[PDB]
Amino acid sequence: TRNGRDSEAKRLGVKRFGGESVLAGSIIVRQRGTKFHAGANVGCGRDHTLFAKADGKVKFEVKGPKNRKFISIEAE
Amino acid sequence: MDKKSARIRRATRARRKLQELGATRLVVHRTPRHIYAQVIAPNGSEVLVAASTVEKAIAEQLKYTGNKDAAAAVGKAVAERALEKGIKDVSFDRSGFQYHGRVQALADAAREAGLQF
Amino acid sequence: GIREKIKLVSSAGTGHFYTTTKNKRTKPEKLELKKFDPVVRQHVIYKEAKI
Amino acid sequence: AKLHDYYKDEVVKKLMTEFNYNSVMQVPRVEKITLNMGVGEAIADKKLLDNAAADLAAISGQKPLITKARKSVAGFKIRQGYPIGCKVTLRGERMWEFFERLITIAVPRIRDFRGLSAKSFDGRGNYSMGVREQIIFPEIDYDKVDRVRGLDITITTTAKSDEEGRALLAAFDFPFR
Amino acid sequence: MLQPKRTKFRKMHKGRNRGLAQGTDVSFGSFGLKAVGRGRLTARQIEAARRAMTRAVKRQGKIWIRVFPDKPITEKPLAVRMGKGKGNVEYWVALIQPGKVLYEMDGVPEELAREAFKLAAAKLPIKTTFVTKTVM
RNA sequence: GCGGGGUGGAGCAGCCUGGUAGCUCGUCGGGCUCAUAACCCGAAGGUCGUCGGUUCAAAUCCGGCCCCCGCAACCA
RNA sequence: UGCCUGGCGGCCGUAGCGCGGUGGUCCCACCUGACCCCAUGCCGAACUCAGAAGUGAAACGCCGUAGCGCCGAUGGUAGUGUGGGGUCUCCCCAUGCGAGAGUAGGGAACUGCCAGGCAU
RNA sequence: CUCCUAAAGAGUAACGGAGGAGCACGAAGGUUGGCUAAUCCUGGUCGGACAUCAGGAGGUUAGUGCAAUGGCAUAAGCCAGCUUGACUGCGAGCGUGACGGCGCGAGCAGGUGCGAAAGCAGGUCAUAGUGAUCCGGUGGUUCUGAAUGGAAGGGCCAUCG
RNA sequence: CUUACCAACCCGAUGCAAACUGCGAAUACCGGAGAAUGUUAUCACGGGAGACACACGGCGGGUGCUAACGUCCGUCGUGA
RNA sequence: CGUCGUAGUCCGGAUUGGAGUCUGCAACUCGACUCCAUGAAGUCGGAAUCGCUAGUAAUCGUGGAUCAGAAUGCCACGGUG
Repeated sequence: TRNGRDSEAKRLGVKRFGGESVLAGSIIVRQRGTKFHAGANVGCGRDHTLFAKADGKVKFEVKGPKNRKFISIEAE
Repeated sequence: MDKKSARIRRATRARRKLQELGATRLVVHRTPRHIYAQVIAPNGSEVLVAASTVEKAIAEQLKYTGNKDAAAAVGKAVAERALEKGIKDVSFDRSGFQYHGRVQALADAAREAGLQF
Repeated sequence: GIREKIKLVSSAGTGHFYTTTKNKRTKPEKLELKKFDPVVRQHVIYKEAKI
Repeated sequence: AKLHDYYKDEVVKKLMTEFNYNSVMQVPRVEKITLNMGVGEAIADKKLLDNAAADLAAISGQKPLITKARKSVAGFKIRQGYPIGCKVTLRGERMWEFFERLITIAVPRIRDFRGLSAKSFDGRGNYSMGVREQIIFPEIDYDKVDRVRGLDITITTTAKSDEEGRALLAAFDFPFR
Repeated sequence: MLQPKRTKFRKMHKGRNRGLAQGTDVSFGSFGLKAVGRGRLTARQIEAARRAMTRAVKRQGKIWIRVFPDKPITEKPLAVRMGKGKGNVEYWVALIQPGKVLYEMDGVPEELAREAFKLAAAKLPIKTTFVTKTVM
């Protein structure tokens, strides 16, 4: 019938890009699905928010037999 | 549908978890005739100790090389081989096999021999 | 808009209680669960009561 | 295990030369006999399906497996998940002791017997045929009969083609019209 | 009048018409009518040019129509102010870029194909040219 | 521009609340009558304006197109 | 040291699929038996146990093969940052960046740890 | 709330283009173990285009309590066993908002479930399912109690309209 | 039985898409390092505001008729 | 006297298949009858309606005309009643 509705933007996306130094608990990326997967020292929240489980620099890699993007923390 | 590929699927989840935990795992492979045991480094590419029934050093003292009491011999052997090497706490990787019978007899034997898991 | 709000009262002497919802049309049976009672600091059984 | 013993000694070496097999493992085998009883009308009343499965339990001595509707279809007006029919699969010697029980007792009983067809093969070496009456078996007594429901019987063989398939059951003296 | 039998959506954005065309060579017949200009081709213009060519060769040989009006164009009715939602779909167009082959013909002599294409070009809003099949 | 409607031949239900099509008349066969009406007994006829979707399932719910009757078109 | 097999990895199609061939001392697989441990919403099929008569048919491994997938330049083209211009719904010039597709071609994976067998 | 417009970080308007929500669930939650679709072909009692059975093809074209999008094979999909972590107190550190707020969260203490164990569990694949404050109700409460002892009332905690 | 015609799937060839993607830039943005340059140009706290009617031009778009010195956003410039 | 024991039955006989007999030049359309086999509807009949007063109704057989053959019709006869 009639349009005119929308929802508030959710501010998704990457918060800390490759090489950035983060503290433990820092949110790395907010996402709906697991577009990015948790690697080493990275947790996956209930809404699939990837957060650093240790200090260090974030690192993006593509691994596995399905070429999936992983995010890990190079502990430094 | 081979039983092997269906078994690797059963073992993938626990292995990913052990890899994420950075733990040194005790991998067990079971065939109708033999049984095997390996202790892999946390990186998953180095074999620290190993023991199995295809080693004549252990095979000669067994009536049959693929029954339940044969698994207890490998469980006892792999643990004392690892204790003197320096590893004390590991994680048991049943690797798609049900924790029952032979692999269970291998586990508690290694548990009895002083391997904490 | 059918689920009614209920409260689960602890079986212990303390008046502590949880609150939850329940569809009393499909599930007429009383709800009983083991929940942590922070007054006695034990896991006791909680029985249903009216809100 | 009558024909089971008759299998490993007689029908193997005649077949081994009939197809000129290199290994004995190439000869076809018989894995399982599965009896299906599609009730269909149990949605009206389910008291008749249990005694329907009670018959199938007496034909093979195994408690049947009640199959459920895989998906809802209104063409036969059933919703997915309804108890729609029972089945029993037979393996090992219980398959054999049943496999002779029909070929020597199940064959000489069917009304107006004319012989089985040679075209009722899956195309890869597996046979299937349906019996219309259940009073053809010695177990089920005529006195106790609430309905005349039949059932399907399919023969799962390791054969690769129908020629190797028909050759195996022919060795068991199967009626081929 | 050509028109999609069904669509995922009824109305589309205006968009732009930049770039050069794809399908710049005669692929089915032997002669083609290639557009050298840029613009839109309504479904009526396509049908009008087809009838002009179909009658030109007295319904002989084969004719391909390489374009298809898949873009809906909306319009607001008269005496209606701005706003109150997008207008209703009135006709369909095919966006044309320079080099697009519009029609192809086969089974007729070249001198007859030129006159057929010349009669059809007079119905189209864009400048066109005559092309022939070449060895790729 | 907004409301309601389209279903045996005619006039109306059912739709709201998805599964099961009702009524009165008419029509058709048989009776009563010397004969017709009235009246008595029985029977047939709708796949629900269409297309499209939701659903296991659509007259029924939701979109579009045809149609049908309504109400509104105000201040210059 | 070489060959061969098993396990765990790296890597994630140049590594896949098909087609052809091939392997059983060991290994592996099928296999044998099943009262019992255990198991089937029925079935020792699977899972599990006890075994070693048979077989490499299947599966798996290996070898070959360009049928397909896959990889893939060079050049050109599209686009585009900045500056300028035109006939300005679209382009052009200077300069920087520069695809996608396609073409030549490549290509029948590579590799680590441990273990066993065999030759040495 | 979801997608597009939105110009490859975030955000971004219109009486712009399309759809949804004002819930549901003590299992549809937790855990352990297992499992892998759609569709089609062939054969087969009633049985039919479509029921259950068997085989092959196929490879997720299926499924997910519901819109869309992003996800999902280690399945987040399906089944069974045992269960109540749909725990209490907290919380490094971040995300997002003018603010009120909203969101994610390892780890710590107490107590608990499942598992042989490593472990996992502070609801559900994720994102909608909602309403500030005042006033008042109900339960609790080593708080207060207008001379004093009580009480009323108030506070605090839980919760309701 | 053969028969104005329509025709799924598959195969070959050819296009189209804001709400298609087995591809994929230039830019922009985030972070790190390094010089030179810039009257700290940056951040925080405090005192005082004003402003919340914008306009046109370029570029990228929605809307409209790729109509409007129209309208609504993004970004830059100028006017203000 | 025996049997059947309330059932679509040892009720009912339709229909159909096969094999025949006779008349008749000739049983295909289109005869009657026999044997074997099969075994429809039908379980007492809506609205309505018919006959009959005594050897009558009801029921049971028998004969004749027409006629080569072809009666459940017609015309007659008696039994029970």
